[PDB]
Amino acid sequence: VTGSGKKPWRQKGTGRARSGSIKSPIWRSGGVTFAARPQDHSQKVNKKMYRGALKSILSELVRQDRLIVVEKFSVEAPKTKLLAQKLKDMALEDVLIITGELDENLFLAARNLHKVDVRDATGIDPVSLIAFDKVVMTADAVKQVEEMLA
Amino acid sequence: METIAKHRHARSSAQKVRLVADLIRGKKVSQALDILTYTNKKAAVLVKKVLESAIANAEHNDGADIDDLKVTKIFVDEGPSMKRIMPRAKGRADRILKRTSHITVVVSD
Amino acid sequence: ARVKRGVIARARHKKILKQAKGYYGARSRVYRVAFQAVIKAGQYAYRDRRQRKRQFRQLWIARINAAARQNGISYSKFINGLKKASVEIDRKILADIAVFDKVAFTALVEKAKAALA
Amino acid sequence: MYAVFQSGGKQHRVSEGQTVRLEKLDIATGETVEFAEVLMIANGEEVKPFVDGGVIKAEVVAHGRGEKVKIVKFRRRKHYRKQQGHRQWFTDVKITGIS
Amino acid sequence: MKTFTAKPETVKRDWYVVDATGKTLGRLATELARRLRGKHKAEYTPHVDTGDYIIVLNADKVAVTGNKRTDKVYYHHTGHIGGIKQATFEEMIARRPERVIEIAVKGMLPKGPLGRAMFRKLKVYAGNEHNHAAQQPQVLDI
Amino acid sequence: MRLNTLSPAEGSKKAGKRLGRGIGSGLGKTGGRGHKGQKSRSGGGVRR
Amino acid sequence: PNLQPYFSRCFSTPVWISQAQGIRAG
Amino acid sequence: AVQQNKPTRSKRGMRRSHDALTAVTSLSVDKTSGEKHLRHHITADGYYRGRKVIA
RNA sequence: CCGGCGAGGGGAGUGAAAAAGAACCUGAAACCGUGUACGUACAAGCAGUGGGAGCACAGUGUGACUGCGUAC
RNA sequence: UGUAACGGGGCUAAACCAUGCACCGAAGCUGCGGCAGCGACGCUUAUGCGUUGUUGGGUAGGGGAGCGUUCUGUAAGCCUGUGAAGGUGUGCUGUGAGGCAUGCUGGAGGUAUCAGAAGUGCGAAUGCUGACAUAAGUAACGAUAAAGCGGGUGAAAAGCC
Repeated sequence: VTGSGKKPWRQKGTGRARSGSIKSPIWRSGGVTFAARPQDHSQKVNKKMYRGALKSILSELVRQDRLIVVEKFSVEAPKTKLLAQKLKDMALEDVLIITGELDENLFLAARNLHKVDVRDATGIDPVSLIAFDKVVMTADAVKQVEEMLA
Repeated sequence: METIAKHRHARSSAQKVRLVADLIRGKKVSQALDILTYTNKKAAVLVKKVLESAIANAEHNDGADIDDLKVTKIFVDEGPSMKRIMPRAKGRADRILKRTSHITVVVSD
Repeated sequence: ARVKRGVIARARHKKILKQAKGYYGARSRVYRVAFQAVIKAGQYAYRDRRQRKRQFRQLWIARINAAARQNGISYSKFINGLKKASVEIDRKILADIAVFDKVAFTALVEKAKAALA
Repeated sequence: MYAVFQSGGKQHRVSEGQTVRLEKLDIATGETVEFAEVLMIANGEEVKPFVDGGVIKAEVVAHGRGEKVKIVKFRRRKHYRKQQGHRQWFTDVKITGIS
Repeated sequence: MKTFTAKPETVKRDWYVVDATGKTLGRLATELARRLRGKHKAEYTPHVDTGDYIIVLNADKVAVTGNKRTDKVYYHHTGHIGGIKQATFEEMIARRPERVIEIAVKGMLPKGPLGRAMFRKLKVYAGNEHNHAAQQPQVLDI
Repeated sequence: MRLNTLSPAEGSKKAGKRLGRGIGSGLGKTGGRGHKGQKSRSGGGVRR
Repeated sequence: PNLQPYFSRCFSTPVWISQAQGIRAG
Repeated sequence: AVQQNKPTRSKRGMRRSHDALTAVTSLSVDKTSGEKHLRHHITADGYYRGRKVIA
């Protein structure tokens, strides 16, 4: 705290409470007692705990029928209008698409749709496999995800 | 019809004004006027201005008929205090409270 | 996550000043005084739930003693005469009879005076 | 025509058509309840151990809880404080028979 | 069902008259305080004046046993630093013999506004005649 | 299996002692430290 | 002018250094 | 020379039981001008007891 | 309009709102008043609590008298 | 300092001694209702819940459970101008921290749930800041060189001219 280390009054004599800094945390406009610093809130996850979780989420998504496997999910033009349609016939509104290829046409077409997320089968995570109502995976993508979780 | 006149930030202290207000509480407004006229206080000159204004506030706006008016409510609140400094002996300083007040006369037929 | 505490300290203080209605002076207005007024008033309330059961038994026994002596016996001989007669009315009801139906008490005294002596 | 009976560890003196509050009897609301142990029936003529055949018969009205009591325990200067609330269960019975 | 309490309007105090000739003082004075308080009544309730009006007659003929006529001292203090005045029983019988019954009964009544009102119903007369013929006091035989 | 349905195992999270927070917590007015000595001071306590 | 442009804190403490007579021993 | 305990709202108003000002209620009418005035004082216009004194 | 060609106020008006009027969102608490109900001028003390009349309201408010009771 | 060496009044028994009986008397015991801990119970068939036994004064201190607040997710979800937070009442119910409903103000935001992170709860530190009391409408009004009048102006003049 910006201030001087001058003791505000003397220690004895004046009938005030004893103080020794204008920046003490008892005082107004000086000092947080245990002040924050920027910290790392990351946690360590074991790989067999991370892979055991994802194997246990994908096992539960076929239990509550929220995993739907497709064999291809592409869209011809990189247009949000077509994908907005690609999911009405599929009867989807809040969905996570997980593909194996690098489809940038499909990737842009869901960049504006809020409840639709497109991944690349390598960045699927805990919170994304849970916070979407349906998870739709292309058949080339579920081959890779089965592999990395052994 | 209750007719209010106020005098806000009256420069007399509220305890000094409340002494004069208890003289004209409930009196008929003609008898209340010459109680305040032969009362030798500074608050008597202040309160009489509000009562003479509530007398005209009644007969100009709400109606007429001075002679059946009565000082029904009369109450003095404490306004904001102006804080001043009196220097005392041996470097010491004190706080002077220039105490304002809020005089409210409610006249009523 | 700084937490300002003005809302829940107001409510916690207001809850205690509401329990201090009717108290004299600063015991109704000032929290520091009204807190230990309310804590003392709960302390007394605990104690006088014990003393209430004694003060009423004191009051019944003093009334049965008076109403027995109008019928010519003391409280001790009336209570001994009721126990030898196996009458199991308690002193709350024995005092209730003594002001409300006196002729139902002179019968109780007679049933005590008989089976005592 | 009043009588003395004894229900919830306490004794009550009731008359006809009077509600008396007792301790929480476990009989459902609306059921006739007998108090066969009647200590003293009185009238113009009085009957007092128990009576031989006088039965107070009542009719159960309501099962409530009482007005909340605050239990405050305090030990001054000894850093001890303990609050507790209490609502006591009762049973109201209207007296429909003095025999 | 609440326990009965007597009311300070529905209470009816009866008037009694007592001949205090030859009676032992504090044996007399404790039956007076019993009936001034109202403890002889089934309607007794300790916050209400439920007692009687007692007329004490021939107060100067009250008796004390032993040597108490010359040796019971009445100590009162006048608030000043000398203060401690004293009168024996026989001096108190000469000066104000009414005071002997009144002091003795007052120590036996409770202390407070109520017991000060129970003292108001004790009419103490040194002689043999009271003025309260109109209240028709029954003879109360001690 | 939604984000507002996941729970820890029972007993996996104990709370954590919060000291000096009143009479009911059992840790107020001394912080579990007892009365005035070296060990009840801030930073006090002898070396190993 | 009903504007209220008031003043501020406008000097510190002179002395609390004050009288000192009174003892029980020397 | 200084209090040991703050006096109350009760005792502060009990002291001012005698601070209450007393109204006049005794104005006197003048027998030639009808002006109300203090008793034994001249009027606002300078009449007194029927005579014009000051003007 | 009252006032001292004041200050402040009462109208009229603006506006959804002026109890948004500039000393201006919300407007708490201490603290200070006014009005009303009840209590209080023979009564002694941590001012409560238990009992409790009477009264005033539509259960609430007050609380005479009384037992116990020396704050944190 | 005032009885001041029964608590007092008072007592010749209302004092001692012996005997006997009754009664009073506590938060002890019993009755009645409730709640919790611990066991024994296979009583159940995760074991909750039941049945019985017994225990529940507590400082330091240890152990076990919670409450609420701000913030993140759940949340482009629900509530919300037909009235949010806040403030102020009232009622209801939880063993408690508390919770909910709502009348009035307020006039735009608030967050079930389940998790997550703590500037997470104040009556005290001769704590810190602001506000406001108290003494008290008291002390004082700062050289005891001194003022009085008549005009004037003014709403008002002991003080201005």
